[PDB]
Amino acid sequence: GIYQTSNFRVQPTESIVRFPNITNLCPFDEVFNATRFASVYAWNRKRIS
Amino acid sequence: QVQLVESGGGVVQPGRSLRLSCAASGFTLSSYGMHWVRQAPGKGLEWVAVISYDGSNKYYVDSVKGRFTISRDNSKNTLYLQMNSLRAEDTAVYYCARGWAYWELLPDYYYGMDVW
Repeated sequence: GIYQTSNFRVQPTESIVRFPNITNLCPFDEVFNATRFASVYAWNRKRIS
Repeated sequence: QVQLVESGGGVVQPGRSLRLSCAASGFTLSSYGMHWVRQAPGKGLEWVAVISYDGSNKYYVDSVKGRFTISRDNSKNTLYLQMNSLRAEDTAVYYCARGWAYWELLPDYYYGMDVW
């Protein structure tokens, strides 16, 4: 006669991830490589967003 | 070139009012502080008033409190001193000075008046 035993499936080989590009960086060099610094008392308070 | 023009000088009846004008060329007043210094013949220089780069606060000397006013205009790059209720001891030569900038961050009670 005819009978059914089970199923068969192909497995994926690798994985890939994508994202909308990386051009939009936070300005960080101007803080680390700054022309001048702040004093021991008082300090500049910068906001990054 | 950094050049400052002091105009409006004159001799007026005591107790009257007059407005002194200063012209700044080569830079912008909005980023710097100004000093007004008077010097009488036969005497030493006498500090009068200052204006900060941001215009948040104003300081005068005790001899000029409540009688003169200082003002600035960023649009035309012009500096105005309002002299009111003049007294005979005010005979001096007034100089308009330029102080350091917020461009160069320095501690409080700022240091200024390097060229005028």
